[PDB]
Amino acid sequence: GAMGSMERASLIQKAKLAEQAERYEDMAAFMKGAVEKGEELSCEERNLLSVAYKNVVGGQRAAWRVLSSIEQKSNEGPEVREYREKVETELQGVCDTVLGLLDSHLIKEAGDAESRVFYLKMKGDYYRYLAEVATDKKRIIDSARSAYQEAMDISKKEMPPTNPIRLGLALNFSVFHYEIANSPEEAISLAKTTFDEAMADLHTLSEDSYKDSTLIMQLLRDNLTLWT
Amino acid sequence: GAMGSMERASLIQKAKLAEQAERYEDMAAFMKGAVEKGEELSCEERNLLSVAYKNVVGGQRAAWRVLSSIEQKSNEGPEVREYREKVETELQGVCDTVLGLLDSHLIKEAGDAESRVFYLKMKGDYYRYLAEVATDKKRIIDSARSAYQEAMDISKKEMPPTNPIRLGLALNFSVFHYEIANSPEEAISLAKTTFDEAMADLHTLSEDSYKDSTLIMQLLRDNLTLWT
Amino acid sequence: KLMFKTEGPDSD
Amino acid sequence: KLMFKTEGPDSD
Ligand SMILES: N=C(N)c1cc2cccc(-c3cccc(N)n3)c2s1
Ligand SMILES: N=C(N)c1cc2cccc(-c3cccc(N)n3)c2s1
Ligand SMILES: [Cl-]
Ligand SMILES: [Cl-]
Ligand SMILES: [Mg+2]
Ligand SMILES: [Mg+2]
Ligand SMILES: [Mg+2]
Ligand SMILES: [Mg+2]
Repeated sequence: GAMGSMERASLIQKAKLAEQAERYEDMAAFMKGAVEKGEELSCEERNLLSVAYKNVVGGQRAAWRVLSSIEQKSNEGPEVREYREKVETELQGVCDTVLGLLDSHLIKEAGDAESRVFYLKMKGDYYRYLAEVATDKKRIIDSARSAYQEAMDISKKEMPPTNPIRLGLALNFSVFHYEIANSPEEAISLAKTTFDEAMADLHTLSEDSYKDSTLIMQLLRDNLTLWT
Repeated sequence: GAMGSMERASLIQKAKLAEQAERYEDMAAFMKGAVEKGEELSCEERNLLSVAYKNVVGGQRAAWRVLSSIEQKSNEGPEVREYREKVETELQGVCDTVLGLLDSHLIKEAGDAESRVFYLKMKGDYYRYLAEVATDKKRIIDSARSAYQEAMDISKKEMPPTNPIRLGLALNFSVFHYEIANSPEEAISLAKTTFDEAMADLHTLSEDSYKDSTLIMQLLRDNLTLWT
Repeated sequence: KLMFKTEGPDSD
Repeated sequence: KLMFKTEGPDSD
């Protein structure tokens, strides 16, 4: 571990600076180092971890799609395939890294709903990103489904329907259904039920909580508009 | 050299794909590999080299400024300084890499004005980026000035005043004067003379050349508007 | 590809 | 910092 000699608190501080500098590869390396100190992560620290790797993998996904589109046109020299493979392998490495942190040992030490659902959602997300490039394709999809389903089950028992973690989980699981599992009707049903049950719970919330919940509800609506 | 086993043409092809994918670190590594094949670069290949490293160093400069600004406020723990130093060192490494390619051996084999001015301009630019973080500060500035001045001398003898390489060189040397050498009057004079002598040569140009030249002339005007 | 909305930074 | 216009990609 490159970060083994740096203090946990210093790693977190530098993750926050890296975010301000839009240096997301650094941010992710700092948060990986923080995780590897072996202590549980706070709410803020979990979100630093997620934001860092989301930005890293996002650049890789966007690049992979550009290259895959070029490759597909060229099949209507080996360089396009070779370089698409290069980016794909780097993407799979980042996903494997995140899954490794969740398995060693973030999930097994997460007992509170807000932490356990957060990590299981991430596990579904990074299996989903592996699924987007897979051509074990079925087992990867079922690993995503399993993680999302366990997170859903916990969130329905332990969190109110406006909880932003629960809402973001349902959003992402809906997209999994639509795009990965080829289950558009399941995706639409989940998005609609999630939106309506949050709507009916907004009356319980403060102004600040209302803003957090309605932000994600709008993403559910955006998708439903394209899907129906 | 990591790219030693890849064909020159494949490296160029993959640099172009990387550009399309906005993977500028890859793009720069591919073009470094192409340079290290030892052959001179064509006009297109020179521009691929410049674009790749400009994008890489640009992200580093932007990050360095964020961190330097935070560091300065905090002087109105060592982590801010440490991480600013980390990014600064990476920036200096990229500049040293580009300067090394120019010195070994792009410049000494460049005999045509369009190639020699292009490389000497780059040498001034990457010494300028080193100057922006320097605190040998004087010798770095004089290395930038010397490279820019040799490029200017060649461009005035060998290129028309609308030549886009000549115009971009004068733009950048003007900013060097304003910001690095603390010579705002020199910067303004150079920008004005460059603009007016290009203006009087536009009548010689095709529609396509006109568009290329007036694009850079607009950058000279933009600066002059802020400077006067 | 048309990318649907998912949680968090739309970094792709 | 206010960055003035220089040649090529404004990548910073
Ligand atoms: N992108 C980032 N840096 C962050 C994203 C999120 C998301 C949720 C909650 C927090 C958070 C929780 C406690 C304290 C605090 N300051 N923030 C943060 S922080
Ligand atoms: N960002 C890029 N890929 C490029 C930037 C520039 C700038 C100038 C000239 C050329 C060029 C010259 C010959 C042939 C060709 N196709 N382009 C290119 S290419
Ligand atoms: Cl490759
Ligand atoms: Cl550091
Ligand atoms: Mg593969
Ligand atoms: Mg139906
Ligand atoms: Mg230093
Ligand atoms: Mg005066």
